[PDB]
Amino acid sequence: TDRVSVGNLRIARVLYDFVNNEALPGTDIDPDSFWAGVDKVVADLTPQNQALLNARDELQAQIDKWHRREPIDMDAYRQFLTEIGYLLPEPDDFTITTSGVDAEITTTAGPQLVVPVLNARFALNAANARWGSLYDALYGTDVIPETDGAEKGPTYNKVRGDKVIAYARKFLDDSVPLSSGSFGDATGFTVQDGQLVVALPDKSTGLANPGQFAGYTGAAESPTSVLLINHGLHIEILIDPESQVGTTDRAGVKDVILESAITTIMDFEDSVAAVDAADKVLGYRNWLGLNKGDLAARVLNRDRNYTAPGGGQFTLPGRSLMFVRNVGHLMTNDAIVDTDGSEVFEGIMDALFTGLIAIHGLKASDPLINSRTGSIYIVKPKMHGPAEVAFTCELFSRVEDVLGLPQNTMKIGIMDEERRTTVNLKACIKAAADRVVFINTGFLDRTGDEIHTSMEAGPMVRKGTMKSQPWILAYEDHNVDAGLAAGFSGRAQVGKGMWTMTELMADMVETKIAQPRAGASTAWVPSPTAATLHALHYHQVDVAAVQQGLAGKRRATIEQLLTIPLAKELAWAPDEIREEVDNNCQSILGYVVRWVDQGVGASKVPDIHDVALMEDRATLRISSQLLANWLRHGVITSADVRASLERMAPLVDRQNVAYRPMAPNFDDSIAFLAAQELILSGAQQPNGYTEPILHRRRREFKARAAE
Ligand SMILES: O=C(O)/C(O)=C/C(=O)c1cccc(O)c1
Ligand SMILES: [Mg+2]
Ligand code: NI
Repeated sequence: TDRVSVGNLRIARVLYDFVNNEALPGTDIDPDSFWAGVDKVVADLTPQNQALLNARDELQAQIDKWHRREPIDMDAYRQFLTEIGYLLPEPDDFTITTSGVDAEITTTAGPQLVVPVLNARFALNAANARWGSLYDALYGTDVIPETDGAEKGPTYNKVRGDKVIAYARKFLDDSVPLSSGSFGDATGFTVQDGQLVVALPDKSTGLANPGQFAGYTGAAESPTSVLLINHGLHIEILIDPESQVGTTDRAGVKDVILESAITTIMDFEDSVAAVDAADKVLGYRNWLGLNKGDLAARVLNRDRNYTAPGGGQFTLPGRSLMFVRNVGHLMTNDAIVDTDGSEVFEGIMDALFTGLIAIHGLKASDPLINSRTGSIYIVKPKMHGPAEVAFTCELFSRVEDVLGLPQNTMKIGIMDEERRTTVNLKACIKAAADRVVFINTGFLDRTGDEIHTSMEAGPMVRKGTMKSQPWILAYEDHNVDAGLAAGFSGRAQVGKGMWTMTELMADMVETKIAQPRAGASTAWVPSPTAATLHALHYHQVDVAAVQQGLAGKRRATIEQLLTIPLAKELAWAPDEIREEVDNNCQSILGYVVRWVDQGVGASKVPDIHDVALMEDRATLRISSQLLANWLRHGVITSADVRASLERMAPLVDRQNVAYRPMAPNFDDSIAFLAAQELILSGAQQPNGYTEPILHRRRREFKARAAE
């Protein structure tokens, strides 16, 4: 591969050209001194990046030996963990000082959307998911069940449409109540002397809380829409008797529009497959078009115009406020190598290049696309403990100097998704006291790190049992406590994890309310549709109140956090073990095959119960680590795993279209071998991470497809 020499670095030409021709134009940064900054940061910061990675292994190996050397004594285990410096002293109370953050993060509680940056349409829809149609969300999914009468089909079904309408009217009643009567019986809306007036058949009523009236469009005496607010989220009733739905409605309502994905995370990490310069350029380019505003497949929303209750004009943001998730400290990428052929740390690159690109979002498009307060929002995943957070800080300060940006311009969304972070979370937050804009429980990764850390102690409970183990319940509460106690209320997001069941929206609406009821001012959804249905929860839960009631609680002990999810003796019949194995192998195989063969890093994979699951590297990190733990402790044999992989593989072949089967020549299929390796090599991956194998096998496939 052809490279450009800058100092000690050899930069892949496609990446060199991309920065110079596309990313640097318009930033007033001088290209020669940008690259000089790249060279200088790489050389100054690569050693400690590597030292931190060595500390991980050195710590895991001590813990390994300790478990090998009989009901686990917690007091001894605490003190060993403290002594090897795993468990560090909790610092004294403090308050974060992160300033210049936008209202969508400091103040608004609402859904947060994660989307793979390499898919421009997905990324486009996600940036546009700030507003979404409630009707579409209910008509298109199973929130409205398809009992007799209400089935979707080729044409519009009015029995279903009616239930959609009745559902939305009750949401209005429950969110923006009338002084008397129900939106179900409304026949019209007008604005009289700056106040909302709803016409019932007998009388007429106003709002039980007139402050919930935020504006309108059209003439005040028969507006084209009425705009409400509740818990800081906007609700827009679209009024159009002319339209098909509008004609049938007792008040001519066409839709209820919900402000939904308040912020969106454009993902470079677990939900994309990017193994060289060609791949990273594609991601960087899409991130560039998002920040310049001209990304198009279909284009980015402009803000929305309203008339205030008094008759003046105002505007509301039409776009999700955009985070970008960089990769973490682990991997390297040959998009840059040095003189010796050593690859450059990929995370360092993401900070330089996603940060460079982000500057366009602070500046007028073609009107400022992203942060009006002047911040750049970078999620930093998969950090292990407070020193690794301080490293990320040091990297962002050095990249700011290279880019010419005020110090602390680059904010950090801290993932709490590694065990050494969990049990040191307070010190991890303090380590970023003036950059941190959220903490979030990345429970999937956190579950993979739970299995790997304690890989030597014994067999683990089944995957489906993890969700209710004491360590994770402690971890979710301990994350809220640490957030609230560092002054996150009004300052930074307290965020929880992802709903993976992409077609079970009835279930999501019924159960995911637990997250705001637990004091989380945001949580993760995988589609704009799911963002819309998840907004409902924030209208029913007063997260501000919930957080206020939780201040000063400390609800998890370090003992509970350290409670390893060991399986109790002989808990499983032959058929239950088989199901776990089979299921784990199916999901692994389904995800890996599109990863290695097509470069898709996030796939909907049905499971053994045919539930469609949105899989990314974290869910793969759980399934691979679990089977490696069962294999390590004799729960299954190597014959079982190879048998199960061979069994599930044709099933995966069948579920797939411009695609290459894995059966029957398993030993020919790079995708099959990668899958096999994740399991049989699983205990030897650093912290169970799946990237090392996925990258090598993706690069392996790319080379084969080119000969
Ligand atoms: O729990 C975590 O560790 C975490 O980071 C979650 C994800 O990245 C994610 C994104 C899309 C789909 C999915 O299933 C998971
Ligand atoms: Mg994660
Ligand atoms: Ni309320």
